Amino acid sequence: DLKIVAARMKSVKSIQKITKAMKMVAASKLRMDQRRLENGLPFATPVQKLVQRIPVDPKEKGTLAVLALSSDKGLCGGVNSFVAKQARIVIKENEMAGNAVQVYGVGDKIRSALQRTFGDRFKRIMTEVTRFPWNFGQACIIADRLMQDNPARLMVIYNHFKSAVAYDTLTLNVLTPTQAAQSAKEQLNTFEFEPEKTDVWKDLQDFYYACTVFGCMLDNIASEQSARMSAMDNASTNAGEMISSLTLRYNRARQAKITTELVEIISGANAL
Amino acid sequence: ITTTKKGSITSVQAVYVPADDLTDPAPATTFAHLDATTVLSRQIAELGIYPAVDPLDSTSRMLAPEIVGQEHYDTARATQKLLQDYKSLQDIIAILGMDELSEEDKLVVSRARKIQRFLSQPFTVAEVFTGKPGRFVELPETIKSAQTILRGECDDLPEMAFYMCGGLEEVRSKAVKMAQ
Amino acid sequence: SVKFMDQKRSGEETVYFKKEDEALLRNLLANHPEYDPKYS
Amino acid sequence: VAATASEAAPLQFLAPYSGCAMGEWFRDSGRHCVIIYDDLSKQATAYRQMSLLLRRPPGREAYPGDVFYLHSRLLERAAKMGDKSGGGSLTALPVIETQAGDVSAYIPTNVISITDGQIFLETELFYKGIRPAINVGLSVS
Repeated sequence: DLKIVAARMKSVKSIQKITKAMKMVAASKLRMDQRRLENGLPFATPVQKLVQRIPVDPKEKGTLAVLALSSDKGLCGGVNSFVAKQARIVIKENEMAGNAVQVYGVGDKIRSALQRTFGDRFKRIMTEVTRFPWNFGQACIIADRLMQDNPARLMVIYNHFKSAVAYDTLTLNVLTPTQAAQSAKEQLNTFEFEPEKTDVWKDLQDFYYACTVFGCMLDNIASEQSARMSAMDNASTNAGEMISSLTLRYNRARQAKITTELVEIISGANAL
Repeated sequence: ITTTKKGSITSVQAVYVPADDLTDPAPATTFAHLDATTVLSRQIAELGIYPAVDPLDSTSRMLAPEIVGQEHYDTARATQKLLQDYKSLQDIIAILGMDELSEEDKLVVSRARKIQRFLSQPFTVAEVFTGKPGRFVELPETIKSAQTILRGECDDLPEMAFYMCGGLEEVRSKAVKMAQ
Repeated sequence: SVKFMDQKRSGEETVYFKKEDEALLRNLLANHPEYDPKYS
Repeated sequence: VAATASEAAPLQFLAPYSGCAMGEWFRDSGRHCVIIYDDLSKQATAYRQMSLLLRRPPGREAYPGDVFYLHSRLLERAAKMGDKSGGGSLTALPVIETQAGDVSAYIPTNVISITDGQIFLETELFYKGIRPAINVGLSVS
């Protein structure tokens, strides 16, 4: 018919238009997110390197806690898919040995990905974080929530933002108080702690948690926006292709309608 | 053409469909006279699936549980539900992509592609332009294979392992050979 | 695509404004006590 | 055998049959001949013209119902005679022009139901540079 094809063409044209607009919007947001990274990464790298001097083994047995960072909006490509894939891999690897696993998450997408399969392991989930600009106050809350539930070993899954068209999924084995007390911290003897080490360690550790969450979420946000732009590009292209096909079908149906109506009139005119 | 108290005529009629239009008067009239139907499609033949049967437009009167068992009926209806749920996502997959879908929908898409490819048989007469030998398939093997694919006992296998294999033992052997 | 988008829009709007109506119904009688039958 | 656009429609309607009659001599004699038709659709258009001018009732795309019979009369003469009928042969490489690659139309489908094969050609491959632009997934034999 005609009304069907015309309605479909109208809808797909609107989709293409909105897709291009959202592409430009996501480009602007990616500029601002790259700025946020460039300003806020130096705040996080030093303490992370300082505590990473203490090597953490990821084979340690104990109550694992997996913090999976994700988004809340869709059309983000497939970054959350890869995050949840890595999380499933980690959970299925660590649950065989007998380590009781708990799951913390950021964003509704990881929740929708893992509800049916690993919903009997969630501990605390946060969302609506990407509404306002990311800030250190948002991260300190999550870090405090992690510390109040002090586990024996912590892992953090997120997406590293290599370039505007390339990301990379990673897993950070994060130090914990249980893993710190089991080490004499001989690697930090080169550093002169102005307060004594035993008095400043708990604060350095809380700062480490906060900075880790901060940097990880910034990288995930940037990767999300890059994937969003790519997805909008692909969607606009596919919409153009569908528009071409529907245009062909519309012209065919138009010609058919004209011919049919005219043949009806002529057959009614010659039967007199 | 009709079975009577004297004898019986089974009939197998090939009905052309001009310009791929099933609303033409000829096939439209012919549909009313049939006890079983098999609607072939060009969209499915372009995917290399042969026989290019559209299992949703195809239907029959001998599918009720009072003729065939309830396991056959239930397997058929579950397969139809699966393929319809996959058809309902074609637009959103073409525009946006599989990433927008949830996990249940992704499992559905996987099983639907698998059961589409599994409903593809190499005939004996096609050996002249296909090369692969023919595969006669009994009914209980088909039903067991469909049950297993629907349950989730074949999600580990690939998608191109169901193409022109007949039963499931061939599918598993082909998956083994494809692992290399 | 047509029925899909239409029904998605309807559901999204319905959910959003159902939440908003729940909150407004919570916070109504305080800010408008002249309608509150408790004071009548 | 030339029946060009300036020529009348009956001559375009004929010329294929005249060429096939010229090839039937080789087929019956035992000689092998190949006939190429450029394009058959033009012949169908000429037949449609002659039919509408005879006040006949149109059909799908205004083409009458005797178009299939036309092309099938023409093409069923292409044959490989047997050992007792001389042993000749007569190929036939009919040509059809589509519109935007639509082969689900009426005349292409009428001819696909008559032939023993199909050689497809695309505009994408011809604009890229691939020449001959012979697709291989759609082409069969």
